[PDB]
Amino acid sequence: AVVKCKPTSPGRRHVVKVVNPELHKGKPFAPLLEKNSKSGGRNNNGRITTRHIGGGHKQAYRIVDFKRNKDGIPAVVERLEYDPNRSANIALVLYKDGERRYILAPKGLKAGDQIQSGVDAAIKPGNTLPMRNIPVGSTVHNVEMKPGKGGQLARSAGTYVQIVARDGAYVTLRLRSGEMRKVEADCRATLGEVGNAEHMLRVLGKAGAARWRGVRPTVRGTAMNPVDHPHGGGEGRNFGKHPVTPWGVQTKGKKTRSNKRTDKFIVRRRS
Amino acid sequence: MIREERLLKVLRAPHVSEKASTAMEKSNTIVLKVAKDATKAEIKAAVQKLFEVEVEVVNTLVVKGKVKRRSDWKKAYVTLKEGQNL
Amino acid sequence: MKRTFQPSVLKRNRSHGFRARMATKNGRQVLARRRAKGRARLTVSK
RNA sequence: AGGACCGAACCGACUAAUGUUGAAAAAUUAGCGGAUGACUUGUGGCUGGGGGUGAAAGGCCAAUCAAACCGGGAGAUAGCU
RNA sequence: GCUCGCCGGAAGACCAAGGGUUCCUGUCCAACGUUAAUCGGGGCAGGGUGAGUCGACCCCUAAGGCGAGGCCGAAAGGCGUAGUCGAUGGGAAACAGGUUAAUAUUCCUGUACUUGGUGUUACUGCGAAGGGGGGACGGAGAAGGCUAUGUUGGCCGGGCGACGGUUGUCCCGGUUUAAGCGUGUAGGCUGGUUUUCCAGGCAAAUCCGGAAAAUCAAGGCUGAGGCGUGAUGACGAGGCACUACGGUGCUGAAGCAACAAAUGCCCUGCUUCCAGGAAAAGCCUCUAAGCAUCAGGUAACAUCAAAUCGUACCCCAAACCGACACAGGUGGUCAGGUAGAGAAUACCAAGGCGCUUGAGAGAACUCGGGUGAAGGAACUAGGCAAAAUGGUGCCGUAACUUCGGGAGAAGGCACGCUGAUAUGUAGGUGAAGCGACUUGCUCGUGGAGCUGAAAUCAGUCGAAGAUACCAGCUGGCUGCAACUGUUUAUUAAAAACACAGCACUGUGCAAACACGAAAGUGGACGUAUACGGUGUGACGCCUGCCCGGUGCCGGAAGGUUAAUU
Repeated sequence: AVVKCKPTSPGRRHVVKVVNPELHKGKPFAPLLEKNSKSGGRNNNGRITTRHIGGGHKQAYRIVDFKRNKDGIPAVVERLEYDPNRSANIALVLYKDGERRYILAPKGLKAGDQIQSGVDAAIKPGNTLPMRNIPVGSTVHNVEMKPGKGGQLARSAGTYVQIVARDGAYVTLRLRSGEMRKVEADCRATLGEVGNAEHMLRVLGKAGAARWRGVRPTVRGTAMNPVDHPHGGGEGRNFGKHPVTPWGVQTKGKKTRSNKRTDKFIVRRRS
Repeated sequence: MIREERLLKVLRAPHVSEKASTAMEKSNTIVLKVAKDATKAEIKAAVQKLFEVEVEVVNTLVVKGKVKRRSDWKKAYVTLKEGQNL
Repeated sequence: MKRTFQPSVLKRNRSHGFRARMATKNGRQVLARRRAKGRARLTVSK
């Protein structure tokens, strides 16, 4: 449910929260947590390699099963949890043999539900199968790219993939970007869409709200001096040039994909 | 066992002062200059042997060298049990 | 006002101490230079 | 509840005077702003010079910055004084 | 020595950082000290820093550093695995009295506590680099139960007043007591115990996770404080001697209760929230290889060991950082009274000071104030500066609005003391007693005492009652930027920057993009509801036309076109 905050102060006037009553309110499952120290966007040279990163609330990483390997052991959903690390939110599942793991929570999934992975699991949300076994036209998420590697595709909040065709060892997938991609039919996938589809409806409302997601301010190119950015100075607001990145590559249209190793799998580039 | 030579090396001189005296006549403790690397144990054993007296405990402090050129030395507060030493 | 020198023995030794000089060949050349000149105090390490 | 409000500590620095061989190589005094936050501070660490870092001012990088400091090329060169 | 002033959430005390002997004592007065100096943080000489329990070292880890091999790179070197370091964090334990000229949780006195080793005795499954628990965690808010601490009574010791009064609803001081050990309560949390079994926790385990079944659910953990003991002890107002007039010794009365209490403790609790809140060791348990009448473990008891190093002094400052004994800067801890909402402020307490030139005069002029007749912005670039407003309760309050605001809008009025209501009320706290019981750190009832507003009415005073200090000036019309925020340290705080939002564009993951000859790394342990770049800048209403040019994107029929041959 998305809720507007009443405007008792600026900085609350425009906030729109996404409040979910079913998320576990306790601590997470400690055996599946690791420390995850922040970077500030620096690499091992100490230089900022990605700008506008830093600060933000401390977060502990939750180990999430993207592989979904325990085949044939049914698992019941214990609880759905907030995860600071994804836009999606996760579910603690207990396997009948006594093991617990985290998975991405599908759209309709809820506590008490039974999921299962394998080649013989039933076609219903939360079940993970090789895409040989999934009917064409299915809606899947958490799709693999190479068999046994782990899901990489359609893994954010409201995302999903449509299995458009099966031609031999490859299935054609309609990625959320609108791209047709071939992937080996032995790659696994999960039925359904990733839950928490309302995530995109939230409105941060204030600058501080962004600051505590670790996002630092963005200074526009045109507001700098010429030594700083190609959108240089000027007396007043002057632009007069084709827009570029801070490193002089034309933004606004110029195409940067240059990978011929995987071009064979791109049935149709997005639009 | 701490052998004979080290004991013969660890005791430099008896420290003589108002504090040292009053310590002797009140706490029945004697104050010594000792080798800067001497240990509670080494001082204890050396006093017991070379002075043939019985010791309760040793307290040590290193006196920092005064600007001039004074070297750092260790002062020892040796608490005898009941023997009168000197 | 706050001035530029805010001493810290730990930071001093980590930044200019003898073993910090010895860590890299450029520091060892600093040391070689200072011996060649005959510095009485070879580094900050006291 | 709140980048809520008023207001000490704390953190700033809008105005006026004084000081200008200063008590001070930017302070004092009287007011001033924020004061649960995009806060403030301690201790360590990390990023290095055409480089860093920058809520962007050519700001900042040891009272030094349209390119730090130190040593060398080097007694650069100077139709100029 | 006596007064007088000043600080008093500091200008007092205690540390860390840093410094380094400045510490304490005796001498000295050349230089130093903005003056003189007999004094000194000065000179010179002698002393002073005592630890199993405090800290460091040490065990363990974070950011990070380094890194056997390794992967790279003309060389130098870069990155990085096993590892190894690295606190600002987690791992065992002492408190009260007394002492020095200067050290004290260190010495001494009393009363303790911790961790190993070594024996001895009893009883026994012990044993990992492995497993599972634990450590071990956010922000806000709201209690309750407390304590430090204060205040008052009582008590005990003293007093009887330089001037009217003052054997008392008088005056003044004291009324302190710890770790430890015993006890287990206001809280807080979880049901428990067997039995069987297993697609988990590398393998495997009796531990943990799962699944059943039975029986009790009434069981356990945790936790301030209180209380007892420590303690017939210590301290203690004071006397009483002696005296170097510094001071020392000797003796020592009461030592309780009520109320009000923290920002401290219970509490790492609880409740809520979204932004979803270290790590590893100590620790505890399980086993594996092994060991097997052994070894180990466990308990008792004895013995021993706990090294080494720091300990002086300054520490919001004349000991640090500022060239200075410099009006500046400098993290943490403690914090009494009376007014007060307060750590504001006024005045004080403990404690510390009077700022290392003074003495006169009482010119202009300068600085920092006070007060002004009549006027009242006439000043000026401009109300700059000054003056003014100010508190609490209550009444009342406009346009406009995004319905929250505006709004302390604006504007009023009541504030003192005394007496009564009511010898102190409402309320809070609560003894005895009285019963109960699952009988004591109990519950109910009952109310002595203690504390204690706010009002109303009446009376009274001054010129004035938020009487000081303290503490909003207010309203109207517009520009710009939504806002809170950020910036030109040291002439610009803004209309600039940032911002939520919006759009465009790239980008299918070994992503784009960046930093790197590279290896790599960030992005991201993210996956198109995601990331990057760009323009704009909340919100409302909206964003027209033009593709000539110039970019970018798509096509390439044809012309042209490089090495090459």
